[PDB]
Amino acid sequence: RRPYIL
Amino acid sequence: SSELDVNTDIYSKVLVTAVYLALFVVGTVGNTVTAFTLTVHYHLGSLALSDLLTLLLAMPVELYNFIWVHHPWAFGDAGCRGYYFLRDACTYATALNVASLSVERYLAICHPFKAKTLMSRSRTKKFISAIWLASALLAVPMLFTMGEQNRSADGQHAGGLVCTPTIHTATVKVVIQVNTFMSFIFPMVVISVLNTIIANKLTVMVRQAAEPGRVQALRHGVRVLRAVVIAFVVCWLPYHVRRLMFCYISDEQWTPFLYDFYHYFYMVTNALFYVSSTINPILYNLVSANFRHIFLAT
Ligand SMILES: COc1ccccc1C1CCN(c2nc(C3(F)CC3)nc3ccc(N(C)CCO)cc23)CC1
Repeated sequence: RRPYIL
Repeated sequence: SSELDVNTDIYSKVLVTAVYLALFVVGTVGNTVTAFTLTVHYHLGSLALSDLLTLLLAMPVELYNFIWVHHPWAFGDAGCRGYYFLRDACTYATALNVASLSVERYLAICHPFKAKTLMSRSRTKKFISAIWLASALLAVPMLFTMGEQNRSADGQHAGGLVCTPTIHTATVKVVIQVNTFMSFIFPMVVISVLNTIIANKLTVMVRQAAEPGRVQALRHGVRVLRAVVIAFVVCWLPYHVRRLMFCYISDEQWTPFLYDFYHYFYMVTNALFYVSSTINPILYNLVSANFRHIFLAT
């Protein structure tokens, strides 16, 4: 997983 | 299907919602009344307006879709870009307003005559308008970056759309590095140096004078003048370091513990980021008694 919320 | 979700606790959601609501109710009134109260006055009003715009624009959408337990975005492709563009514009506006206010106070305290000579009222209005326009111009890049994407593995899930950067990671990384450099580092250095030299000037005032309240007034003035730098650094460093951590870290370093810690640090950093919009009127009242009286009367 890679977070998407900047 | 569930690879796109965030697992922060619902209790955390409610708690951070309460904190956000408290900050919103405090800050909206705090900035609005001072803006109504109204060449340092123009800079103070511009800073209050920028803080109010930040709190009005970033808070609701962020709390709804970003700061919550739910992943799926609902502002449409145009909204994905618009929210971030307004947020960036407001952030730059706040930083530049703080830096300009520090510069104006430096000029007024240290070089009074030429300060009015070069910073007339019309000149001040033009300068603040130019600062706002520059802040808007620096936030343009976020428009074509922060789009929507069907990140779901199937590509057509019920919540595939998410507001995430679309450009290749290198350009996102470089633009956010530029954002950190121009929104934090430069205003940080300007504010720190100017406030420190002004505080030294007030300290030499105190040393030479040595009055019932004059010494007390100067001491509290320097205290607040350095607390401004302290608050700016404390509130703004976590946000920019979170963005840099989002951009810079490699795929192999990511782990579920890191993912969840990042989504907690999001809430922490955004709370600290919003604290800035509410702190300002408190210090405005703490520093000036006449301003406090007019603020209370209004
Ligand atoms: C460096 O000033 C900054 C930078 C960033 C954010 C907030 C401030 C405030 C510091 C306190 N304050 C004032 N500071 C000073 C000093 F810089 C210590 C001399 N003299 C004032 C004189 C009047 C005044 N008003 C509230 C105007 C009311 O009509 C505020 C200040 C307003 C700016």
